[PDB]
Amino acid sequence: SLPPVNTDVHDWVKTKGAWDKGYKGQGKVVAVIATGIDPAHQSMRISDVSTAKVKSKEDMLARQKAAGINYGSWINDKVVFAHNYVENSDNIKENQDTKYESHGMHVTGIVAGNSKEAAATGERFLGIAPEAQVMFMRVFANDIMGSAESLFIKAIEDAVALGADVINLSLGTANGAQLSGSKPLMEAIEKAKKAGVSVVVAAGNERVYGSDHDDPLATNPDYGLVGSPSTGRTPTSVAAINSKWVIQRLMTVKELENRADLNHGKAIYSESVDFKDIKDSLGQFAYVKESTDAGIALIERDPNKTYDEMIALAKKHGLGVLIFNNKPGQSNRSMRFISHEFGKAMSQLNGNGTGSLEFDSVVSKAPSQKGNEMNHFSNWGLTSDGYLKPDITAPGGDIYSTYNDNHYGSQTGTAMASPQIAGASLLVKQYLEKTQPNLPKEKIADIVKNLLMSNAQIHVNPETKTTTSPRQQGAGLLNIDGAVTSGLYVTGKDNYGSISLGNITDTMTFDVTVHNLSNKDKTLRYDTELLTDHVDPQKGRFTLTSHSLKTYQGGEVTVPANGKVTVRVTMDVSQFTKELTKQMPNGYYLEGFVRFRDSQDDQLNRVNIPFVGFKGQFENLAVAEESIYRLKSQGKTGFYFDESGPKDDIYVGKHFTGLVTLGSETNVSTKTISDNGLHTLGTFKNADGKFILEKNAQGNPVLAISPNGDNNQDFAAFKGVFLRKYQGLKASVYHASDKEHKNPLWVSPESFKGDKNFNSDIRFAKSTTLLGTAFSGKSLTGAELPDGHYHYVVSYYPDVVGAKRQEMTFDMILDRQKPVLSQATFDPETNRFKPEPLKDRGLAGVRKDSVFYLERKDNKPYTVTINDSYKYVSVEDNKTFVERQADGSFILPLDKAKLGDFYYMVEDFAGNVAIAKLGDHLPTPIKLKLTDGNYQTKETLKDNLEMTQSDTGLVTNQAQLAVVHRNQPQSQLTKMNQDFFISPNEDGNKDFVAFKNNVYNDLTVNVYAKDDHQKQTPIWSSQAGASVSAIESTAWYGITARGSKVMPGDYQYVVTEHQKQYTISVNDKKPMITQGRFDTINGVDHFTPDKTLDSSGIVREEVFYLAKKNGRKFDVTEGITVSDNKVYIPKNPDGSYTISKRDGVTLSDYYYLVEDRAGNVSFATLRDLKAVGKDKAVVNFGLDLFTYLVRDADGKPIENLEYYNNSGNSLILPYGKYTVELLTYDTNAAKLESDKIVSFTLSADNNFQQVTFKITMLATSQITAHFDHLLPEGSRVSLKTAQDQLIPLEQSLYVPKAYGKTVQEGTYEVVVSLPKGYRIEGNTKVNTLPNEVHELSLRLVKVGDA
Ligand SMILES: [Ca+2]
Ligand SMILES: [Ca+2]
Ligand SMILES: [Ca+2]
Repeated sequence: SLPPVNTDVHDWVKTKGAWDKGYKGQGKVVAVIATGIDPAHQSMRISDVSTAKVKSKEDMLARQKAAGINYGSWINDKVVFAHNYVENSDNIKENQDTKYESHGMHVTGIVAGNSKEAAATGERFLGIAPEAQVMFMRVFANDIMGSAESLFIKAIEDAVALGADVINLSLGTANGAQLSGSKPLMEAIEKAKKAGVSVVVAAGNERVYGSDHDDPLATNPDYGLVGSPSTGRTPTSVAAINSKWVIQRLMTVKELENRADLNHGKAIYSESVDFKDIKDSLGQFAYVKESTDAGIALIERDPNKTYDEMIALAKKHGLGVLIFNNKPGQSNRSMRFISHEFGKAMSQLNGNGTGSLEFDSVVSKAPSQKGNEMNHFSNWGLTSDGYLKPDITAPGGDIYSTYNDNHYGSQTGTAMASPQIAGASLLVKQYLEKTQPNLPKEKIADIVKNLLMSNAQIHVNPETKTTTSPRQQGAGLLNIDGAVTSGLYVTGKDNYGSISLGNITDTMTFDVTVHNLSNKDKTLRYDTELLTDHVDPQKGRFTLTSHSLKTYQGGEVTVPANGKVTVRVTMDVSQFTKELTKQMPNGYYLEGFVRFRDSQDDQLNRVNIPFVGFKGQFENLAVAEESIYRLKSQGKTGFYFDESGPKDDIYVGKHFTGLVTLGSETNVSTKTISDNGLHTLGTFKNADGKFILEKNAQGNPVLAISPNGDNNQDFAAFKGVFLRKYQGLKASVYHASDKEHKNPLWVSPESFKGDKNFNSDIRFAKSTTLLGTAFSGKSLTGAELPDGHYHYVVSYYPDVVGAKRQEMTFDMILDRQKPVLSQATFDPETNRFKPEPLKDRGLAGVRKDSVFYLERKDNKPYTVTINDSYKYVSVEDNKTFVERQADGSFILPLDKAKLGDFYYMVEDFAGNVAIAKLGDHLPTPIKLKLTDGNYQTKETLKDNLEMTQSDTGLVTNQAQLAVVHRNQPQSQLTKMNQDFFISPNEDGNKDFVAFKNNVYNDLTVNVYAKDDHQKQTPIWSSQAGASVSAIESTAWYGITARGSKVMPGDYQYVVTEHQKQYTISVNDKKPMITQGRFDTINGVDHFTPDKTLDSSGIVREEVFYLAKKNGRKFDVTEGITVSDNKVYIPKNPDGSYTISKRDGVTLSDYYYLVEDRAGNVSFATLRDLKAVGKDKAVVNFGLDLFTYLVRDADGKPIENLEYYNNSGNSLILPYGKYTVELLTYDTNAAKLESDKIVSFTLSADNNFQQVTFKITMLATSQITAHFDHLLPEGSRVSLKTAQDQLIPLEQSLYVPKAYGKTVQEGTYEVVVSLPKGYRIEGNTKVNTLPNEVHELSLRLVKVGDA
């Protein structure tokens, strides 16, 4: 009578086994944290509310009051609680086939669907736990805060507090660590486990390292991408397998209805990125078979001719393009007029004649072409710190579940596999509460997981016929019946359902424990299967399939009733070492399963445990791919490097480990107003515009910089292809002579951490540039390091405790000296210009010499290029080069230009350019003197000041900041006799403080913080040779000696029997523009801005409109300067500005500009300020060094939010008393210092309120205690906090002598308690630094009583 239950998944995962025992999920609650839900769906129902946890709306209201939750609502007997956490509302339904799509709804159907009504297959669809209640937390990623981790934490805490049994979380970041995830998220998950809550999370959908590019290289075995928080020990990580059955629109051939091997005449068909089958049919067609692709079309796929040329041929001959595969048994290809592909076997019988064809509109069941195969995108292990994740597998590919408005659809992902496990966890919890009632809250989540893992069914790849890797499937495929029928689970030393062995040498030895929850003894027979990765011998890449090595018999073991037994598994793996070390030279995985079964019958008591070890040193595998310079000299190739283009082309957008720098062209006719962007260090532009890694006379490349301020090769920064997650990355400089790298001359002020360049899709980068590692040729004290041979060293660590520090050394030259131009000969007979043989002044060496003249185009020797897309202006010399002859001479074309109009240019490998204009020394070869015309030089700031007695002597820069154009505006020097405030942002306006009929000697400029009254320690000081003539030597740009920007605040700038002290405030906070007022007098509009110490004071106001010219809001004029098309409006005597109508100017074209005392500029559209009514007020909320709720005078939250000047943190409100409550903020990166609740009153007198939440920023560090020898049995290592708390440290998995943790920045002490007879020698104290790794080397010293 009632429709049949679809069992496509249920027969596979064995759900009936628990359902028959009475475990359907009644009395349980599942919290689904997802995108959206339709709580009205026919599936969202329970059979009996008498046995349910939340019996009514009143029961939930009581739960809310007791939990302190004054939001969210009960919806029905199934959806007992819902809230939208992003928007803070009860708008829980999404997307209000694509029309009804809802990820969250799909997910909810899988765990707890309970439809009474039949879907399109004629079957009703049920979830794993159909009688369970649902809690729905609507949380998702948004532009304002991408992670939304803080909202997911609050949702987790709510679910636990309101009474959930299981939580299904889709949140995730690839390559998760087990022991170093975010502190508030890991704490929230740990409080859930303590409450008896199972936390179920998808593994992710990124496959392995390089999945969007190619298979990983056999030399790079750390390719795991399993995501965080699933990589946490507490959550259950879920991998996905493809369903054996698919429900979709198929293709029917009624004559082939008698073929049960061909799904009774129904076929699966595929299309490319563009779908055009709608234009062909909806819901009969005669087809015709073709044998040749030469002169509906039924055709066999051709390996020679493309899909395009097969389709085109069918159009020319006459209906449709039904392409059938040439490979038997193969799934349909992605093909990338109407066309579609389908199976070979299906068309071997379609091919036999001519007849019927019909594309069905309604979905139908079909066996999957890729069924019982691990999903291609399912995330593999290991964990970034080397633990075995994921934990288990469940069907996630082609899952048919609930969509909006009683609809249904198919979706693929670990996100569909996750609710299978969430549902199963509800049934196992219900089973343990009945059968093990004394098992406490705090222990139940670990046992639910252990039963599901041990009773899981081990997958065998149906193609290779080999056991799927534990790193891909985990413990195996979900078996619900086994987890509720057997009373058995398997554990290792750690008390977990899987074993992570650490490093392997010649032997694998581990202890396996079987637990019996039943009243009778069980005799099990066991064997262990050993596997490794299969490598393609032709490509030297991992195939991501396994190789079975050996099966070891273990014999029989008896597991006592209500008890446990422990066995030892020993395996000598040395016999395989030679063969496998050849294939995988940097080490390889040794993994598999210990399989237990009943000694009497094969079918009963099938329980198992996955294990994984690494043969080698997992902790010391390369973090960064070898440099492009080193790869090129060995003839090797990088994983992501594009080898196309000319020989040795290293275009900077390519993906490699190397050094980058900024280029700036040298012009001869005008000044350079723009740089050329970044380029690869050691590469130079050829005649075709391509950057080539050029060689010196010795055939080696040269890495050299010229830090002289001309913006051409001034610095060198690290760029890397990261193979593994890294931490504590920094750059350091040494003398080339300092081979041991003992005396650092300069260290990057900051340290870095980040992800491996996994490149799962186009959004994930294949390489990372770290501009923070830039070396500009200055020491730690900011002194100029002299020209010479240095070593630029990039050091970093893997995310594995005990790993050795890794480093990449680059030989680098500092050379600030232009090459030598002296003499040349010129032969009037042949026009031969012969310069003196090439010589460089410095160590870099001359790379190229050239000759050019200036081509006059449009009566100018230069070209002004206007890039409207970036609103940028470029100016370039029209350089026309003369060919260099084999003997190094040049034949000057005198018809093109006169002898005196030729330039001779010499450039070194460091970026130093010498240019001589032939003709500066002009009135058979005639001798000709050459000198550089100083064309390449550091720009100099306009100094047209005269210092009078009244002046303080303090100088600064001034520049008009742009609204439209992106060119660096003209800046000039100005006096600072008032408003001693600076904005160190290098925009040309008040960026620094400097000192200018007198004479000064021993000039000494020093800067000290506010409280340094005794002048004890300067933060910055001037460099040896400071003069009143050169303002650069005394200019302080709001930085430390190490080059870091000083924090906002006041400072002592003191010039030195004379000592001139001056207090300078630093602030780059943009001014906050208020709405002002608008009035219409005699038809003409009027704008009256609001009248305004602390650097927020306004020094100048502007009102203007941007007059559009030549399709742009900016103009370029020949001095060459770039300007905005600003038409100014004068201030009226009362204080207003007349916004008089102009023939083509609107209010959105008008602006109000303000400059503060610090030189920070803000501007706003007049139409934006006008959006606030004459009666309304504005409030702004911010953090100073998130989600908020505003309530009216009554206490009712505000509705119909009105946003001011395009800010989601600025609200337009009527007058009245209000309250603001800070609800969430990232507790991981920030700490709140002020009140969460703020009262503010908006009125006519106070029509603009600023409300700030004072926050302190948080940083992390890594501490590792590394010992001499292994610590004796009984030793405890912990870290002592400044607040007297002890953090227990555990022996690292890969480095047993090391103990470490990722901690918040602060002071710590390594505490060690040893048995009698030992002492620890060495420092235990550490003052940790941001993103830094602190290694503590300690000695275990034997001791005796005196
Ligand atoms: Ca330079
Ligand atoms: Ca040089
Ligand atoms: Ca500035």
